[PDB]
Amino acid sequence: AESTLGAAAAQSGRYFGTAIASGKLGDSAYTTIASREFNMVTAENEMKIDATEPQRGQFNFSAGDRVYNWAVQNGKQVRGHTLAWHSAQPGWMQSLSGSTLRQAMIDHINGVMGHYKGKIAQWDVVNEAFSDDGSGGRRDSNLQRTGNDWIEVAFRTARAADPAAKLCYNDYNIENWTWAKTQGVYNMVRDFKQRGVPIDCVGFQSHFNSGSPYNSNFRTTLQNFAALGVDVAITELDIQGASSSTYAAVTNDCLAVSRCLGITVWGVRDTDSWASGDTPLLFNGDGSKKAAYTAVLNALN
Ligand SMILES: O[C@@H]1[C@@H](O)[C@H](O[C@@H]2CO[C@@H](O)[C@H](O)[C@H]2O)OC[C@H]1O
Ligand SMILES: O[C@@H]1[C@@H](O)[C@H](O[C@@H]2CO[C@@H](O)[C@H](O)[C@H]2O)OC[C@H]1O
Repeated sequence: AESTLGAAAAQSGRYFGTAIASGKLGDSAYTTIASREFNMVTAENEMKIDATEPQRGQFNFSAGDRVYNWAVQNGKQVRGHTLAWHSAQPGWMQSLSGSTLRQAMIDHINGVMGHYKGKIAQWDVVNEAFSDDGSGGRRDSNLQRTGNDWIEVAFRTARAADPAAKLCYNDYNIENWTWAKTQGVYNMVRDFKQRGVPIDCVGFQSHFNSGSPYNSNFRTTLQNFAALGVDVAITELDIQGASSSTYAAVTNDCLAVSRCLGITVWGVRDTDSWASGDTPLLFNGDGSKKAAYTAVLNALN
């Protein structure tokens, strides 16, 4: 097996995943495809900071749990997304700084991971901490203003919180090997690995489009981060115009790297994409397969 994306990836030790939006689970066409094709689920919004801790010190896991439970009941594993981020913060957290803010970061990591303890295959512990200004440096958030070690502390906290889970750093525009952002992250992870900061994996969101095109040095990137001693994962894949060439290229990149755990596409049908107008996923609004679907399946087989 062979007939579906997740099974085919499973033949070679990997997964094929999707993002799930709880708001679409009452649509049987959505859940039929989702349930059938994928063996990994990420929650598109329901584990973001403002969804799990909207009030200081009180957690809310309902929408979270509805996605966690749907995935488990239909035989998939789960990726957690995401524990520490500059964006999607509640106002209470947005208002803090320095060590108060750092302490809220640690408490947030512990509350959320504690709730799903032992039930999450991978966690995006830190998401999108690097600038888009071409410098290669960190972003200038409230989190950075507590001190440069915030990322390190995030990972150490997360490790204590749930020893069972792989810990990922996750970002976008880090797929092109020659670009400054990529090299900034590569440099950071290498520093971490030299000093024993517990980072298990790196997540390449892999949003390909006109402002950040696919480039065949994606393979080089994956290989290079792998040699540092971490797993790599494609976490939010989508491709503007869904060319079959390019969907097969990305897939074979992952299949060439043995520390590449798997592929997640960011949505089930074109109509469920953050960029629906770009029709960048593997199923049409109909529910019918697109041409890229077959190319991904052949590469997997
Ligand atoms: O932000 C990043 C872009 O700056 C990067 O741009 C590519 C770099 O090399 C150029 O010769 C390519 O044409 C250009 O598209 O691509 C990735 C993106 O994340
Ligand atoms: O929940 C949705 C997010 O998953 C989505 O995230 C997108 C990821 O790529 C970024 O470059 C896009 O700008 C970003 O929007 O965004 C919409 C949100 O509802």
